[PDB]
Amino acid sequence: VDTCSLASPASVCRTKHLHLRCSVDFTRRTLTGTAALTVQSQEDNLRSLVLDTKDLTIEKVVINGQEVKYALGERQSYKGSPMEISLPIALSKNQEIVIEISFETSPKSSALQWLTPEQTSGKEHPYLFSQCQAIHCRAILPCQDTPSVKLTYTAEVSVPKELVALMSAIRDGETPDPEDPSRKIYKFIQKVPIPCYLIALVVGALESRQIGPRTLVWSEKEQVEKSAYEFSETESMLKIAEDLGGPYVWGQYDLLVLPPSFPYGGMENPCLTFVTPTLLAGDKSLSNVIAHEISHSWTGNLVTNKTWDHFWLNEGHTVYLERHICGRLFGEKFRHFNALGGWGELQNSVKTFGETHPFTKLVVDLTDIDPDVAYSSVPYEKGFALLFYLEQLLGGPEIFLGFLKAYVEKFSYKSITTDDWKDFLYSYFKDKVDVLNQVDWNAWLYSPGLPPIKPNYDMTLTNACIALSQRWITAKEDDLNSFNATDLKDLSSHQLNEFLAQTLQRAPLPLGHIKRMQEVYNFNAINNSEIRFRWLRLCIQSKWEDAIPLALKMATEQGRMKFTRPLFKDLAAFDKSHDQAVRTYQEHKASMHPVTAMLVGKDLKVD
Ligand SMILES: Nc1nc(-c2ccc(Cc3ccccc3)cc2)c[se]1
Ligand SMILES: [Yb+3]
Ligand SMILES: [Yb+3]
Ligand SMILES: [Yb+3]
Ligand SMILES: [Zn+2]
Repeated sequence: VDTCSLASPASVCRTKHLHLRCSVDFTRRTLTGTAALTVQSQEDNLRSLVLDTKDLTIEKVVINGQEVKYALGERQSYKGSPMEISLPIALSKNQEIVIEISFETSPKSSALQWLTPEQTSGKEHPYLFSQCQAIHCRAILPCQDTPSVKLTYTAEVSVPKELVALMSAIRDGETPDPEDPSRKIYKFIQKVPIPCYLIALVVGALESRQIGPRTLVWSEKEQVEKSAYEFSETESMLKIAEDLGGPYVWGQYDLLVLPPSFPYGGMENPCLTFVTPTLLAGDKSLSNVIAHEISHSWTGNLVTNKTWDHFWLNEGHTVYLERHICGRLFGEKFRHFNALGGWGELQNSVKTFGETHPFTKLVVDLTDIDPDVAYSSVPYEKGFALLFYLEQLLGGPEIFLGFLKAYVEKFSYKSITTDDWKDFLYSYFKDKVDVLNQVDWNAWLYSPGLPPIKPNYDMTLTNACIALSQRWITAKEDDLNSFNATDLKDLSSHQLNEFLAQTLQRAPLPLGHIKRMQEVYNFNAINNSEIRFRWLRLCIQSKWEDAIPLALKMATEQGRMKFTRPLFKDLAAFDKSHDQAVRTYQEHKASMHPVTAMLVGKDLKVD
């Protein structure tokens, strides 16, 4: 059972198909139209069913050409309101009907951000984008909002004719809107069954550039050239991912570069990966995010978590594939470097939450938890750490990659639990069950804190980062003039980032050390979002008042939660910036992504 959904479960009925016909009204900030659900009964004598909704206005429900009775339940906080629908005729098992629901969204839909022209690159046209993961699809349309149900979809979206709509689907044509010659209808088809959290919509002044045989990049015109260069490795990464996972089944692999308020690094919407413009470093150094989103085309989008309690299956296996793509491109020492960095991120999460915190468990119970509040790097890194540990236990990456490809083939088009994964692991590795029974499964899956065993990591690329970090931490005032711009000459951007991450783990440093770092390394000049984020955190935690305007600016000019949340929390914890942090949040709140706004508010204890 999915405790995050109020809808009828998959054991009662299953949505097979959605046909969405809607109009994007920028004056009212509403999506209006019809969701036609093809629903299959899984039981005899089915006479009603329940859908998820959140802040939706329901005009009517039509089955077999007549209006039918429906009722909205009391709202259950972040889960929304259940919508019970009375069927005109009882269904037998496996019988299908089409339920056509006329609805409108709220301007406050947690799924959507509406941008004014002033909030866009071009400043002439407004912009809309969605983000449904985990349980925001119910804030766009009525649905069984649970990843335990997979459906195909078709859509027709009416927008102002000057704008472009795109969806997590194959583009299926465009025509003038016959109801309104000021509007255009864009059509879409998703023929591969997906969980509804993968439904996505953007509407804006978008342009495209081809960057590979199956890849267009989409953005406002101002970002197209930079994006095309940044993500030029995409086709090479797809070919490697196909080698690891089997055939890419989705047709197109397009990229959309969102406005800076996009809350995540990326979102694996099928046929149209959404990415943060904070990837645009100018040197392709943040392209692991593209490898991650590509890998989701197998782990997450083909094999799906049955409930959000099992989200680690999606992210652990995806980080595992991501790091294999980066390892095939840049070498095994690089794969180990990234793996060991992820262990450090896991150490940070466990230290921040506390070692008994339930959000440090690999399998969680989200019954009365807002999934957006639970979100962290734990399922990513504790998930990856379990798979990397099993890789080493079971005979190395070639052997474990055989398991991963077999796993994707076994569970393609299905939704699974941790127990399904573990049973298949045991079946695949039948000749190594003795080894598998050495694993402390209870600790790994269900205990808080750091995992009970740390994998073995190659140190080759990490050594220079630790050595420089240790020189600065152990430095006294009389050692500061020994540091020089030459300290960095043999370090990649990745190694610079890891130097800063190592150093930030020991923050604060003395203010004179941080000022000297700026004097010799000029980190204030670096635009790479990952490096700048860690540098500004180091400066604020080390109480450098000169960094306050830089950190406020980075926290507000983009909205990737990875950066915005810790920067706000650091500025709130520094007495010199505390009031500015709160005031800046209050001033920007109305312009922010609704989920980011909610979480920054909770972080700052500002209601
Ligand atoms: N620690 C652990 N946390 C999880 C965990 C954390 C968040 C979610 C919900 C979610 C997913 C994606 C985007 C937004 C919200 C589910 C599971 C598993 Se183990
Ligand atoms: Yb019957
Ligand atoms: Yb077509
Ligand atoms: Yb078994
Ligand atoms: Zn992911």
